[PDB]
Amino acid sequence: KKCKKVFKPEFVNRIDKIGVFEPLNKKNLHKIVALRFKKLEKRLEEKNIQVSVSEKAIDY
Amino acid sequence: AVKDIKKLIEEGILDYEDLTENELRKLAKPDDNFYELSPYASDEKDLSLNETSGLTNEQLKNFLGQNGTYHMSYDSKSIDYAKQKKSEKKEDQQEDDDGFYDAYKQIKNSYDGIPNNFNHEAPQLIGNNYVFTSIYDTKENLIKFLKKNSEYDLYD
Amino acid sequence: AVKDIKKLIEEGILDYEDLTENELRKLAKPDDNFYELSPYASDEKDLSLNETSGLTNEQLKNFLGQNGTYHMSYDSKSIDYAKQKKSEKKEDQQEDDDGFYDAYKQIKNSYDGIPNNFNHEAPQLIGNNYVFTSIYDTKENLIKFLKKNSEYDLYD
Repeated sequence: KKCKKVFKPEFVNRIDKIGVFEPLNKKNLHKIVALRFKKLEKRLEEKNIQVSVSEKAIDY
Repeated sequence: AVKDIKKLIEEGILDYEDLTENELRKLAKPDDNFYELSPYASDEKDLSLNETSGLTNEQLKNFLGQNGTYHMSYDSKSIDYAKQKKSEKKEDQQEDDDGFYDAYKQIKNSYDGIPNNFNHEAPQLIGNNYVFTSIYDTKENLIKFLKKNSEYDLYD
Repeated sequence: AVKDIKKLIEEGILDYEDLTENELRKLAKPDDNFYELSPYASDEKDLSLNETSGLTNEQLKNFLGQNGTYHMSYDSKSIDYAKQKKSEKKEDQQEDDDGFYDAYKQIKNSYDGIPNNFNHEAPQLIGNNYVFTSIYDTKENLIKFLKKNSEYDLYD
């Protein structure tokens, strides 16, 4: 309906598929925040501080 | 024969005619989505409430009470104000559907005891018993059964 | 057994059942944050005061007092004027939470004797004794104890 309102809805005929994102759940936030700590060790292997994240550090 | 069993089999196998009084009343009982806690109702244009309404003036009600040779029978101050606003907003693009779709959804819910934004189960007295109907679970086959069979019959 | 001692141990060790009358009344006494001087209260939308309110007209109260065949029971002059302002401000982005999120907090504070922006301790009569509750220190375990045990019992 908002695609009918702002866009003059021909975009619905143009676009193959419209996706709608759910907001992040806390089950999502377990693994998703953990991915930054995998890339954290790529920039900081020169520094060679390997930060370990327990599950207690997740919910804080 | 229990409540979720009837929703699959009675469309295929079981007729409503062979069901006991303790089985008919529990299918009209509310489901387990009832007593489940649900906040955040979704607001829509309430066709129930009239924003163009006004108060009984009591000098119109006196003058219209004395019947004879009057030419307009309402106030028309708040309902023209309402029409002037729709001429000035320039809102057309979905309001061309809002007056023309959305009442059917809320008008049919008025025949089921369900108000405007009510996504849950609402009762409906059929004979001497209440039937809780939904937006989704209309329970139309129970309504056709309880009106036709229990017109001169009583099954609680 | 003193006041700060009870907040740590009675969650772990001590039950409320073994406490004297001079110990129960002092835990219901206000804390040392009370009698501490605090200016600058934080203003919020007061759900207590109704900006759309009006005065008793006394010709409506007379006409609605004579019961029968009237169709609207209030004035609606002001309340349409208020709804028009919300249509014209175009303030949506957090007001979609302000009517919906901020409000549950002030409604729960009404069950504790606490008004809208009151970040301090407010009393609540339970039986024959007052219990000063807070936004933060709800003191819910004292309330469950004084209602259940001291229903037919008296402990000052």
